[PDB]
Amino acid sequence: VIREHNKWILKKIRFQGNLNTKKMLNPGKLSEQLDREGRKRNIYNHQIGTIMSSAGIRLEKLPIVRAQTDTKTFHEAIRDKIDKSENRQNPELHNKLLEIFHTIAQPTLKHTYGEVTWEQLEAGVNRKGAAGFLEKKNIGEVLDSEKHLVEQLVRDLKAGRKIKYYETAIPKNEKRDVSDDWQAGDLVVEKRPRVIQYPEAKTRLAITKVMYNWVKQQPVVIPGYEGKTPLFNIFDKVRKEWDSFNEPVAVSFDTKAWDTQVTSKDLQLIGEIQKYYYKKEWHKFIDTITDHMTEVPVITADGEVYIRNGQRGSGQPDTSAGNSMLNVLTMMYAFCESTGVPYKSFNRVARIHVCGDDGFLITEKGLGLKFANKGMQILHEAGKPQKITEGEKMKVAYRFEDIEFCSHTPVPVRWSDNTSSHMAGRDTAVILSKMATRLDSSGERGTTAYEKAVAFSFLLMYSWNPLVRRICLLVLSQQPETDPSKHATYYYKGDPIGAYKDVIGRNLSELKRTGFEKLANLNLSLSTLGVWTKHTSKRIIQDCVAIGKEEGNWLVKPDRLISSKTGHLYIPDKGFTLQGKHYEQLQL
Ligand SMILES: Nc1nc2c(ncn2[C@@H]2O[C@H](COP(=O)(O)OP(=O)(O)OP(=O)(O)O)[C@@H](O)[C@H]2O)c(=O)[nH]1
Repeated sequence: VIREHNKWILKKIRFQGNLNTKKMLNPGKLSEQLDREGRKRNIYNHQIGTIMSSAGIRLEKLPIVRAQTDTKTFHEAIRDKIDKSENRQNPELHNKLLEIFHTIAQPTLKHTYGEVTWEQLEAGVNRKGAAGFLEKKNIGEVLDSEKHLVEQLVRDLKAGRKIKYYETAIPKNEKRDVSDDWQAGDLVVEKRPRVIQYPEAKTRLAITKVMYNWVKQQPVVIPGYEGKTPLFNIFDKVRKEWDSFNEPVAVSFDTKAWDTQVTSKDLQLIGEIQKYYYKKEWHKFIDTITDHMTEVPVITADGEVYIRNGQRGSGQPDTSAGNSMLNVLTMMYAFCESTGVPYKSFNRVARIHVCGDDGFLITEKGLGLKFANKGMQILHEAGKPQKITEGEKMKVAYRFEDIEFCSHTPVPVRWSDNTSSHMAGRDTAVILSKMATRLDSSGERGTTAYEKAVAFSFLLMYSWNPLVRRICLLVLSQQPETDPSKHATYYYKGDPIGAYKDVIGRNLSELKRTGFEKLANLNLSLSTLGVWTKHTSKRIIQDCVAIGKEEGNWLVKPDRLISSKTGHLYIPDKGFTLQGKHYEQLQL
């Protein structure tokens, strides 16, 4: 019981309290917070957050917390992962790994790679790209002015000269999924930070500029490199391979802290593979740069300095390519050595998919489990320790939907024309989490021109999720005469629904059904964690109907269920899908 002149505060609570105070009342949390600089910004996306709160969705219950950027733990991070000797690896590992590479190399491109125009390096670049402990300017600023300094770096490197190489190590500030944790007792309030180790935004532009093709894997030369592959159509092509086996089994790759496991010889092996695709003139640039990465001096954000014995530095330009190639080769290596299947014969009995250290392969039940069992040991001595599990063997999948990749598994979808396909699935709880806390930082206070680009982006990815799909449609119904933001993953031109068709291949309205028992599972956590109420679904459905009832062409009617209830369809006008300020150019 609180005093009257104090109840006014209550008009502002928007979430249950988390203080867990025991002798002092803790009414609730407010919708806003305080900037690291004192300002008062929002926690979630307004439009989206509001719609979700309409139904019994409790934003405060979404498995999402921030990472601890404090130095105390930031150091505990370095000490717990990066502080390690290099993994002992069997002798011929790198010879036999190189051997496997040659069985997959394309002679057509051998020694054909060269430098690139500032005009393509500049394409899609994240300008606000870090600076480096001893560097004043960031990417963009370097691009604006010191563009010349970068050209001599390239020269000094091509000539294999002196270069004071070093990396800055800072804890990555970001919100992290804690779904698993909360699903079990551990109600963590925040999670350990990832240490980003990176070159100096000059040395970055220098390396990237000449090695654009390998790094940006334009001609994709890495077996099963799913890196430039949009996520919303990968399982369809993977379903193909699955269906091409008699008793298919999928085995996932689970290296514990990949980056932390790359050896010097691993880095050298990629150096070689790199020299295979680059013209002889650049081979010294590669040797010089590779030589430095074998032992890097690292300056932490607070001043400390450690001499890392070259593992991988997340901020290095060659992380995606390097890690991927190195991953496939090592997995291919392990597989063959476990089954006996000749290196050269891999593609005869197996199909592989890799994205960094993330990936899996598909083979017959026989070979597959022989690999999962003998792979633990073989990989371990190869220097890529697999996460220890109760099963004692690599994670095997006997069902297609049980295939996990890039934090997603295949969700079955039934189209109106009685055909099927699979989309990228994930626990709803998490989709909703990321959809509510993704705030774009084109710094801006965010529009409704950004929340639309986000909803559109989540539409392409999760149309198979009714709840999520409808939330998007509602957001997209707002302010029709205001184009979407380009600061989201994808954005659209013309009609959103028209655009959906553009990349998905089918129209939203043609989406007739979602695997019952798959969707069912992906919604289980929503209750365990009490994220929604037994009326949310109903409510969101009503929210939609309301809008699409009256005669007119409403973009909320592309949802079959809503359509049948309002009796109206939605006739799309053309639309086109596009990326925004990009990471790795997806080839849509
Ligand atoms: N196939 C595919 N995978 C992608 C794509 N974009 C990101 N991924 C992967 O998907 C995983 C999950 O990413 P998300 O949680 O959606 O996005 P995020 O930006 O990495 O995460 P937060 O910003 O912290 O919310 C990532 O770890 C990447 O491996 C894409 O276009 N295609």
